[PDB]
Amino acid sequence: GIVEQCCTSICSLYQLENYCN
Amino acid sequence: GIVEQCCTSICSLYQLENYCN
Amino acid sequence: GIVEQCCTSICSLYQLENYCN
Amino acid sequence: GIVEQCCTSICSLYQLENYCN
Amino acid sequence: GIVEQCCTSICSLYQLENYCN
Amino acid sequence: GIVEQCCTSICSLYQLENYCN
Amino acid sequence: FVKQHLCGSHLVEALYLVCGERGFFYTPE
Amino acid sequence: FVKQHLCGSHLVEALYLVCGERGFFYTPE
Amino acid sequence: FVKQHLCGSHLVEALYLVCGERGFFYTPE
Amino acid sequence: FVKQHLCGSHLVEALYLVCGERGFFYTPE
Amino acid sequence: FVKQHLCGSHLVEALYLVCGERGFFYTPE
Amino acid sequence: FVKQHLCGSHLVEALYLVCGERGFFYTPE
Ligand SMILES: [Zn+2]
Ligand SMILES: [Zn+2]
Repeated sequence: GIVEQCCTSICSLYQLENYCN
Repeated sequence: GIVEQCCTSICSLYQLENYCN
Repeated sequence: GIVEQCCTSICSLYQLENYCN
Repeated sequence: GIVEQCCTSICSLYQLENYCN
Repeated sequence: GIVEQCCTSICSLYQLENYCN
Repeated sequence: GIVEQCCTSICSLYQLENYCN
Repeated sequence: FVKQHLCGSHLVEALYLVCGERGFFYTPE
Repeated sequence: FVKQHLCGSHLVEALYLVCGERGFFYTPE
Repeated sequence: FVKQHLCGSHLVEALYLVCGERGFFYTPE
Repeated sequence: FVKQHLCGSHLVEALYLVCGERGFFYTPE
Repeated sequence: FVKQHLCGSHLVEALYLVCGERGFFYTPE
Repeated sequence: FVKQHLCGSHLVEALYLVCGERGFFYTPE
């Protein structure tokens, strides 16, 4: 998932928006 | 400037982009 | 909630465990 | 000591309590 | 102490050196 | 430059003073 | 463990230290 | 924005910047 | 993206998250 | 709590969360 | 080097930057 | 002071400690 992606690959701030409450 | 825009007022990551090279 | 318990009041790392999955 | 342990191995928050004043 | 010197008053990295081992 | 130096080698706080406004 | 005021970024950093790979939910106010 | 390479606590700080006091979920798999 | 108060260290950390290898300038007041 | 893997400044932040304004000693060997 | 208000977590982070492997003592109030 | 090994956001935090509200430039090459 995103936690793994951002650490082993790269991720975007637009993906992190999906984890807001 | 950036303090009035983002610290004393509020800003999001879009206004921050204004201070990128 | 968590802000009243730990930010406006004080809490230790034990109360934080309440918000772990 | 603890500084080395926590970085090359793992350490616990119960060990860090020992370094409080 | 260090809070009065650097938090409530202001200090630079030179006064911080006073609290190095 | 300094950003690369401090990450691949070591740098000093006296070098970072050069980047103040 | 000391009781202290933990707010904003510092509060979710604390949640990361205590929960880690368990995950957490930060749902203020 | 630039793409991100965020490990450990650095991703929780980035989620705080994106979501703030909306709240968020930190959900390792 | 939430609008929030970003100050001091946390504001330049945010500039690092959004600008990264582009660089930035932090020129307050 | 989860076990910790803390290097550099991250262990000083964890000691601040455990000890706070009690104070602490950061003592590399 | 600028003189500034350094408090709490940010003050011990500063002590880590200036003292590093020397170690330090954080003994407030 | 100790010499520094600072990568990523850690160098921006160190520039904030050295320069503060003087401001600074973060300028990767
Ligand atoms: Zn780090
Ligand atoms: Zn802070």
